[PDB]
Amino acid sequence: QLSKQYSSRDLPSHTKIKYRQTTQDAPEEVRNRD
Amino acid sequence: RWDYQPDICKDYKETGFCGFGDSCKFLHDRSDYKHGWQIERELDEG
Amino acid sequence: ADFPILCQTCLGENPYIRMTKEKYGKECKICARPFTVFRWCPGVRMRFKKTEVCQTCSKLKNVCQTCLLDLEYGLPIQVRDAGLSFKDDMPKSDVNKEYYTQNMEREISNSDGTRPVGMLGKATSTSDMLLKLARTTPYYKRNRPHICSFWVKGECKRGEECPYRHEKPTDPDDPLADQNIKDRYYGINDPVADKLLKRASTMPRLDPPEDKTITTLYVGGLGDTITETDLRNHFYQFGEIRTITVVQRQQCAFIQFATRQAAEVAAEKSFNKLIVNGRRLNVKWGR
Amino acid sequence: VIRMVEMQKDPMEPPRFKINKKIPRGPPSPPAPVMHSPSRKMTVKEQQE
Amino acid sequence: NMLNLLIHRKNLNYLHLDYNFNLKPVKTLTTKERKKSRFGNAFHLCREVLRLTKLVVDSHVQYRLGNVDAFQLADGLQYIFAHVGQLTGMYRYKYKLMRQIRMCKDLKHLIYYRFNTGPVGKGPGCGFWAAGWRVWLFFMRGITPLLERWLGNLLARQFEGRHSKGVAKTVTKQRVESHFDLELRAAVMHDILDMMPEGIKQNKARTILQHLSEAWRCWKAN
RNA sequence: GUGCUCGCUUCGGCAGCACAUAUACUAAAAUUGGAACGAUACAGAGAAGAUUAGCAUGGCCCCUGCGCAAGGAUGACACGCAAAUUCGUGAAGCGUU
RNA sequence: CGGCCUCCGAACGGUAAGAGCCUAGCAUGUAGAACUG
Ligand SMILES: O=P(O)(O)O[C@H]1[C@@H](OP(=O)(O)O)[C@@H](OP(=O)(O)O)[C@@H](OP(=O)(O)O)[C@@H](OP(=O)(O)O)[C@H]1OP(=O)(O)O
Ligand SMILES: [Mg+2]
Ligand SMILES: [Mg+2]
Ligand SMILES: [Mg+2]
Ligand SMILES: [Mg+2]
Ligand SMILES: [Mg+2]
Ligand SMILES: [Zn+2]
Repeated sequence: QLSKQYSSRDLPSHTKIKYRQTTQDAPEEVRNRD
Repeated sequence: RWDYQPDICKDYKETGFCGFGDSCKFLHDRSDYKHGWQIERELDEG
Repeated sequence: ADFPILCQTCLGENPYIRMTKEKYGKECKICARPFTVFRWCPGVRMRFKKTEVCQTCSKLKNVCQTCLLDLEYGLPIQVRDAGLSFKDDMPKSDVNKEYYTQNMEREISNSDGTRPVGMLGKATSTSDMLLKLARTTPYYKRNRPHICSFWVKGECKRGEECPYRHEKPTDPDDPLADQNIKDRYYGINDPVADKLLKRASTMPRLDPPEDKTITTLYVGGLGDTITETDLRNHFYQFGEIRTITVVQRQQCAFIQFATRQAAEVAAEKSFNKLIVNGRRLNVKWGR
Repeated sequence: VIRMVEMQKDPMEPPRFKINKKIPRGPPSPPAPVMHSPSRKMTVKEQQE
Repeated sequence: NMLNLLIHRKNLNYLHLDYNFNLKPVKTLTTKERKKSRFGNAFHLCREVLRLTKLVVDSHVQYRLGNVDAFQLADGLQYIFAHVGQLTGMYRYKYKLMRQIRMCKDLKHLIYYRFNTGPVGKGPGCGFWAAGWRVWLFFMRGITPLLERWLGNLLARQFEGRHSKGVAKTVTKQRVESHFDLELRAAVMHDILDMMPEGIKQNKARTILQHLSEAWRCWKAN
């Protein structure tokens, strides 16, 4: 029972996740740090 | 087009009295009179 | 669904059956909600059928999702239930029925897809009454079309392609005419079911005698392929027998019993159907 | 051995069924057992405090 | 046909949509009908876009029926596109149209004040309708997904039903004080009157809440 | 049905080869059942003395709206209020005399 | 050698709410269909 109604806000948007890069603070450097 | 519904404060028209008084955003008018479509329809059915 | 649930009659004859599927095709008049619809080509120039009840609405009472009759016997559900002495509490009103259907699907979700839920197994003692009212061959008149109302007034000008059997229409004065599908499913006053009741009431069964001390039972139509120990093994562990007279000058028998209810069990279950080595014996209480 | 075919859905077809049906919520679960410490009734003094 | 089916499926017998796509009532409508028969920017934006295309098609029908002319057809088309403002009345349903309407005026100015460079007169004999045609076509490029979404939702709500069951409405500007109090007095009822009781009986939470509201009135009155 | 057999073999057919391969909610119907917010009429408007603004909570109530916005008499309904509770009634049960 | 020229309109908020009542529509187009010695 899945309706066909819909929303302006549920349109696709921000569809890639920004992954935390090498310089910012990756879980790797958190693995290291003192 | 034809601008169909005139603005006839129906409380006034039927009972001579509108609770809003001066601010009634409609036309204080007790005049019975054949409308813009009544006559058309009756004549064509005639 | 995986596929429908219907009897052989509704199911078809050709080895290769052709049925088209539509997901969420229409509304089970029982579960009231969307179901899948599989549509099967019944027979040559025979009306294409379609699945007509939710598969859960089916596993509820264990009947045919198209043919509407039980899947083991194949008699009206009122009948089959009563032949198991079965008494279902299925709710009827709108809100009550929706709540019932919802929790029913929840409870059936915990099943393995093999057999109907609930008393449908604890009533599985299919009584010889049901066995005997059960039809034998595929009454395949079901897949013949309607009465081509044109062809009933004359009008069916499409040649032989009248979409419906151009015969004489049944006088709806017959109780076998207007049985509302919902009522037939609810076991609600099915006149065809009352006809099956009258038939299984008039159908021959063994008669009881008057005095308790008539514990001699005459079995008519024996023949000379029978033994006294074979008459025994017919009526021996079904209680205790006291004596037996195998009348070979009249081709009958007479079991004097040691338990009256045991005699009743053996004989009444044996009425015309105690078929050992193929001879139609008649179980009665002797003189 | 049976051939299933999927029947076309018509594109210009509105929804078919009244979805918005309200009923109460179904009965919950088999209640858990209350594995509580021994509970103490309070003095009437405490009660008035 | 589509729009009439919509009305008459909604059971609005007292309204009738005529052939230039004006909606006109055939009675005097009571309140309940005045209200039940209201329509929104989806319905009216289609109505008026259909009216624009019908005016275009019917200028072409006049020409091919043979009444007018090639030149009269071109000038009429130029008119229609420049004057969309006073033929249709779409601006009232998407007031962002006046982007387009100002664009067609500006074109109208450019084309004309270069068109009459010589003896040519400042009168009706100018149909050069490439530009406004472009304009309204881009407007349509944009409006088709919007209207598809709005009309899908209108139809869905028409055939399934409106879901008043799981709405979950935001807290906007008029429910800010009401909501602060829902949650203040919920928090109280969680907070002590059920997690520092030992008033075993029935913890009189309904009365500790009455204190709380009188403590507030007394703070406010000093 | 279309062609070709070096087919009989005449220009009649017969035949063989090839090629060509499974439509369809069968129905012009006949049914069968509910609403039209329309008449009809009855009805007949929150809080505090009067006259009135609203915003919410609850849910087998919805309506208009694209709407998670807004409106529909604050949309309607919510109405006994139970409730313990203050004294005694009693019964059950454990312990003392 | 100088050129500088905003705007523009529709809806809700406004002419109660109701139960009954009665009848078009609008939907359905289905399922089935009988037996013996
Ligand atoms: O109604 P509009 O589309 O805005 O245009 C008309 C008109 O032209 P159209 O009626 O044929 O479009 C005039 O232009 P002429 O035909 O007289 O050349 C006039 O121009 P002026 O005002 O400069 O005299 C002006 O059009 P424009 O936008 O070019 O001014 C006027 O509309 P407005 O006077 O409101 O602009
Ligand atoms: Mg008051
Ligand atoms: Mg509101
Ligand atoms: Mg008000
Ligand atoms: Mg108001
Ligand atoms: Mg409210
Ligand atoms: Zn007034």
